[PDB]
Amino acid sequence: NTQTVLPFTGLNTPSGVAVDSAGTVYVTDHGNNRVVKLAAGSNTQTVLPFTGLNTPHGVAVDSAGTVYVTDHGNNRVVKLAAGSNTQTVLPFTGLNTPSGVAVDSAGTVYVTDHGNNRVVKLAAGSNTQTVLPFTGLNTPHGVAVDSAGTVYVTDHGNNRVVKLAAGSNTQTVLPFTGLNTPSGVAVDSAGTVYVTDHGNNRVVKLAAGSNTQTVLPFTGLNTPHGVAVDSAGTVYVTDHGNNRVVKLAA
Ligand SMILES: [Zn+2]
Ligand SMILES: [Zn+2]
Ligand SMILES: [Zn+2]
Ligand SMILES: [Zn+2]
Ligand SMILES: [Zn+2]
Repeated sequence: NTQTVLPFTGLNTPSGVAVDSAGTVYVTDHGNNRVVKLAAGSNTQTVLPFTGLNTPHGVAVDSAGTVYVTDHGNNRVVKLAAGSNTQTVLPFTGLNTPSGVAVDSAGTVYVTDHGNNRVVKLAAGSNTQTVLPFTGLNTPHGVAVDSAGTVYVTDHGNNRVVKLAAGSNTQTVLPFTGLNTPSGVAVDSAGTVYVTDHGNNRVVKLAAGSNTQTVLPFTGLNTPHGVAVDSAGTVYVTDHGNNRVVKLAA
């Protein structure tokens, strides 16, 4: 229940955040064009060996430790395997300012194509990307995917979070209320969905199937951007406006 600013150093507008299965926190550093990681309990960040990023936004990490980053300004998505020093460009096409990124258990990569009002996915090893059947989006921002392959997207212009069930492709608006420009989104191991309410300076959680949302006890947030949740329920938020990454111990 305790809130602590993590010992990242030299951050310039942290944006995206992810946590891997070990509790390591990965953060995109907008102004610095870099991605930094901090193991649980470590006080020493590591700068990942990406190169040539232009305002990196979203970050995701798969169960193998491979790191995926949206290169917002260069309209591309890059990845870095664990321990590797050389980034690979993913064969997405036609992107315009990709923002959020997520990866499922099969290595399929989901990207919110901000400027094109669409969400696209790309299986590992494939040369054809698939536009997902979301409807009525007015600029998607954050994306997350759960074990069922269900995809969650924050819809900037409609102040809502939408769910796409795998298979039936039924789109459902999650019953959040009072959102003001939802941005980041995450889903924990229980299926609970977390959203950064960018305009209201708060983080909100909603169990699937519930009409009770819970404001998480973060304090003094200024345009919170990214959110991630680890297996123990610890929530990490990038406080874009305050240049910090905040942890809330479960
Ligand atoms: Zn940003
Ligand atoms: Zn963007
Ligand atoms: Zn946005
Ligand atoms: Zn922001
Ligand atoms: Zn974002």
